[PDB]
Amino acid sequence: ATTLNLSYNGPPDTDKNAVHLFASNLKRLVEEKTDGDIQLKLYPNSMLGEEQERMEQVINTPSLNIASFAGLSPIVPEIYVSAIPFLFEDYEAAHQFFDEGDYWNKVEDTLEERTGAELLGVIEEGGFLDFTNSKRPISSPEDFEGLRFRAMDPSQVALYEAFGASGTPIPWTDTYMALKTNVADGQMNPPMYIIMGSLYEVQKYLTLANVQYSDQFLIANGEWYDDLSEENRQAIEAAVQEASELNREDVEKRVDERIQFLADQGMEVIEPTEDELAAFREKGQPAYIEWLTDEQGIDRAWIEMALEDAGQSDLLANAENLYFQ
Amino acid sequence: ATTLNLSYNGPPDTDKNAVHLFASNLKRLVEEKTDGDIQLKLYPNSMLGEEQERMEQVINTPSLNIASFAGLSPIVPEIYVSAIPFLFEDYEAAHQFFDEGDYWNKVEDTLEERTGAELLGVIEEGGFLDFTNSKRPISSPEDFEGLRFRAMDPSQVALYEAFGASGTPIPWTDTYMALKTNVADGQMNPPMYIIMGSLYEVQKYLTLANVQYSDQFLIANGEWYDDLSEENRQAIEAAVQEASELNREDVEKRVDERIQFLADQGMEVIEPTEDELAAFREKGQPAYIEWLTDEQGIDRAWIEMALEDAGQSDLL
Amino acid sequence: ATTLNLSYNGPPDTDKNAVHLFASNLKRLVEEKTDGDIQLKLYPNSMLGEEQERMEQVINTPSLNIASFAGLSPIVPEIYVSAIPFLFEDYEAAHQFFDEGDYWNKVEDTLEERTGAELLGVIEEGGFLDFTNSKRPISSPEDFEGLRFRAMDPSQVALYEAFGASGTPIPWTDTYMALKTNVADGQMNPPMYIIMGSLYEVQKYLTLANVQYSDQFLIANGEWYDDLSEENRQAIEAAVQEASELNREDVEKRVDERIQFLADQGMEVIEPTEDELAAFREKGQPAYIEWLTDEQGIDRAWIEMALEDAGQSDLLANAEN
Amino acid sequence: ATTLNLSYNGPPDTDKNAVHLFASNLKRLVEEKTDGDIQLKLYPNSMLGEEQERMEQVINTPSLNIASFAGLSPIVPEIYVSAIPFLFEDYEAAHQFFDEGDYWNKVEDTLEERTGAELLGVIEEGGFLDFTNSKRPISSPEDFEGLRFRAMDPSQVALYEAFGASGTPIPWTDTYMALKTNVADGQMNPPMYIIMGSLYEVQKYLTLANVQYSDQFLIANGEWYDDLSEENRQAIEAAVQEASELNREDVEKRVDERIQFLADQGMEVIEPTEDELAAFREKGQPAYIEWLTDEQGIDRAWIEMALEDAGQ
Ligand SMILES: [Cl-]
Ligand SMILES: [Cl-]
Ligand SMILES: [Cl-]
Ligand SMILES: [Cl-]
Repeated sequence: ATTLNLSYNGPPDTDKNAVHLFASNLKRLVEEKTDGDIQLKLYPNSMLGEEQERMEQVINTPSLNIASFAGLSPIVPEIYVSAIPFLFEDYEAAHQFFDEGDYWNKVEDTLEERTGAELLGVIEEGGFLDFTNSKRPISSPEDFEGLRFRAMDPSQVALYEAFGASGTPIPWTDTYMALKTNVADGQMNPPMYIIMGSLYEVQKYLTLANVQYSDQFLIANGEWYDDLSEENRQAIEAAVQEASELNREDVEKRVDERIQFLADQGMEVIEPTEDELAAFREKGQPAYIEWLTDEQGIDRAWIEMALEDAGQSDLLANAENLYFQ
Repeated sequence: ATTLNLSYNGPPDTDKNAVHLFASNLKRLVEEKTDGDIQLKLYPNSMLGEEQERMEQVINTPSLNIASFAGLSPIVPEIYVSAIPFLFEDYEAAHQFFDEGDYWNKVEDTLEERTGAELLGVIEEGGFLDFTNSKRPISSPEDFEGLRFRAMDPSQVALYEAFGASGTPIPWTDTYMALKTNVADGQMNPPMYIIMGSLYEVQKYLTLANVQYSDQFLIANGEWYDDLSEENRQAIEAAVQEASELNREDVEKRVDERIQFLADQGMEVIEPTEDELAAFREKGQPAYIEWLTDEQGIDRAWIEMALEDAGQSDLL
Repeated sequence: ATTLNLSYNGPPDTDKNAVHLFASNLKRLVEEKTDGDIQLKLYPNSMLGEEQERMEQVINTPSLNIASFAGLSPIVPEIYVSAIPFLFEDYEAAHQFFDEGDYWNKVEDTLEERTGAELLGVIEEGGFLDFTNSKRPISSPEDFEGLRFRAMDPSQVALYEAFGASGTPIPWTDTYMALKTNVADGQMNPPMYIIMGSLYEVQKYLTLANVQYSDQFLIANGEWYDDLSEENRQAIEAAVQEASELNREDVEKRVDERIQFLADQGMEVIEPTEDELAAFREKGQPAYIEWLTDEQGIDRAWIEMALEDAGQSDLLANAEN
Repeated sequence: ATTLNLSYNGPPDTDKNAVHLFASNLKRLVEEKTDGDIQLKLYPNSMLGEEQERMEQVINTPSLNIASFAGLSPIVPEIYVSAIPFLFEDYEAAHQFFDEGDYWNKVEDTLEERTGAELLGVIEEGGFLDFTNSKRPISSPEDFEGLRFRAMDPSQVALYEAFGASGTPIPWTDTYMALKTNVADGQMNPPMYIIMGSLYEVQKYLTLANVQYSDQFLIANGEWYDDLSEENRQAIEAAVQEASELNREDVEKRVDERIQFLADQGMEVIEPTEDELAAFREKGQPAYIEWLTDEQGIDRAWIEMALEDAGQ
């Protein structure tokens, strides 16, 4: 049998870490479906390295890695298109987007062309993203003015600047401390990570913006994957699909529980009004799309495919028009 | 409005050139669905160049090109997997393979990665491929031994070698002359091309092997295509699919009529027996797969993906 | 005439920022040698973004960027070979290695093939790298044991781990606070950066290890550069060479005074013994070279090329055997 | 030990095939300098396939291949810049260009980046290229008008068209028969190939245009090459350099004798004057450079780098 390392973030606690839930289910399913020929050894807590280093590991050694935007975006910045604010109207749309969409199919091939690595699946490990901060209630974009937010990656920085704040990239493993010591005022993440990182200890205000879909990415070493027998490759694919489905089911049924847990720990929870959500969208969405095409140089095809796959084919044209004089 | 060149092979006669049928329907459909914003100008009969040059043209200038294996295989040799002999039991199996298969998705992305150009569709422009020659009837693999065939591309060379014949690449636009002057004894193509090139004038023996699916590939310049608006992109995509369906329907209806035409021009037509067809498969198919895997060195993962698409995993 | 933005780290203070010295000289020289046809506008303080964002900007918009390993290594990890510990015995060895070596020429081509961007030069913006920390004096590799260091990029993590320390990547613009709040015990940089980031206010011990060459990388947008007239391209090349020379001259002259400044601010300055320096090298080199080949997937041809350029070809087989 | 196939065109006859001279010297020197660790098995006469087939072999399997423009140009069209008509005044100009030039270094790196394969050397296997045909003598660019030439690759098609001829790509191994049967009227190659393919039997007219540098390209599978030890890497490099220089010396000394052999077989030879060459340059050079930038998408930067390396 062949044993592969599987690295991911957060503690080996199923209740508190949806990525651990996925990793554990994947280990069980891979070992079963390959009749024990492939075994996974779990390395939680980002113990083998932070995001850049774990990408290097999976690209160059027979292993698996669960990466965030921090790991993947320097190599495939085209993933930024999937984080257009308010791209997905519901969970179903995101599922269809990643499972069958032409854009994501190309993202997968692009990662393989550039590094050899295989993007095997998209792990839902939280609900839609919310904001937290320690300074003041945030109910609308205007309330960001002057604040400094921690960013996972440059796309978060772009969003914060669109709202009047500033942003700084800080690794996940240093985010609690950054917030504790006021290096940053706030961050963004689904309830799952806000709980997992105990961010409620160092953040008072939770804003239910539901601005982006929460995901991480299962990556496999290319040489290993391509040398599998077809039988084992098909087994791995089925195991990934099943574990992915299990995570979607579990995350979605726990979102409201997790938000109420944050309230029960003392966080002040703000539910933006319709107008406030419209303001987040109008301030955030066209500015983000402009950032994609200008600073990030992403061509129209990449964006159009994604919009089609999500069911909002007109957002690019509408953003261009909003700004046309 | 923008006007783009569309280059392709064969004379601009829609009844004798299934590629011109496709190009003409595509032009009509693109102009309609874009309300004139995108116009196509047809450059038939390979007038702008042979296959390599036309690939260079489409890669580097806003334009479209319909390419054969000869033009595409040097850039994406992985397309050879789609030409495994007897891979498709019928037209429907081939359509599902290209329309839905994972392997073809990867081929499309690989072209764009290597050149920027976009592979927009797979044009069915003849029935399954047959053999012609000027030396003797061919009814079994053994009848190839010693003959020298014209090849479109290296994958045909491999197939010919599997049957004991030699093969050499010669452009389509020199194929009539190559056969007339006996630079080669034979070639392979669907009836459509055998008629189109008047090859029955210089070939006597036709073998209905139906050995490979006949296709060509619609390619668009990437810088142009990938900056189109959503409206124009969707229009072109819809036009391509529609034109592709119209070609499949037309080609499939006319295969038997085209064979009849060849017989009328004096070709001696052999329809191999069930047993002879099995022999062609049992010699040609595993030899071709070994050529893919162990001679050309195309990685197994590519091949296995295509076989899964085709419902033929058993072949490897 | 045209105007291009040039982004880089640190304040627009020549005395405290050798990258600003370079940017200022390059601005002056480019304007002069192009007879005003190309003008540079200076964007210091990393104001247009941290390292990843700025690489995206220079790849996709007509502009120039001065990038660190943090910006470039995710795209061209082959640059890690140039940071093998103690690869360069003196500044001159590094100058010829980057200016004309076959390895660096291939790195240049690799960046261009992957992104279109042009690696115009290697800016010397400090002396050789030293260590700082707040916990204890470091004189031998063993003194790293149990410490946690801030890393610019994964190559520093690998070096730390070779000495029994841990490493955490933290952007430059948050490194002072990471040290103040004890997220990390230490970091590594030449005296220039230790001063520029005021790290002496939050670090006590300075070890003069002189372990790696300090550089950053001048990158130009590809479409912009390739569309220049031949005259202007040559003018830019000349300006880059001259500004690079000016920086080498200034940085090298000022290393000792910068160490004096750090001592005067209260840092305890330690020079490892010859035995200890040998131990740093004997432990650091083979571990680093194994990291290049194993974890980073860098093939033998790449490492071989760099070692030949550096006059150190035997290190690869030695790290293997 | 490792036995690698080395594929190339033409018969295993040292006297009649400069590529066999090279391949045989390479085998000898590679096995000596690696103390037997690397052994070559020679496959002359394009036995393992024509140009396209062999390129895929070397890209994907441990092996070596000597490729022409026909094999390399679909993958690295940037090689077309090295074939600008009249780019090189003499052999030494060409040698400096390929040996030291920035443009060629970029070509080498580009092949590796796209395919993993390593371009180890530029083999001189004939003198500068000449024109042959069976229809009429060529002394003026206008003599090409109405002729149909065989092309190795699209760059020859472009050159023929610049002069008013047509061109069609036909593999080397079919060129003799294409000319015999008048599928084509003419072709271009150095005297070495005109002799090797017996083209003098099917061509009457030879013009010593010396219009392009004759080369082929030694390519090695990347996975194999870039994992070599410093010792074996330096050994292969030294063998390639030594064998390359042996070919340059032998080819250059034999050009005049090879031309005389062709005259002795009945070919009518025209040796253009400086004024005649100027007319070919005026009609061929500007059109070719425009074709590079327009149709082939090769940018100004690549072309100017090459012109500088060539001292133009
Ligand atoms: Cl959640
Ligand atoms: Cl047909
Ligand atoms: Cl310094
Ligand atoms: Cl010669």
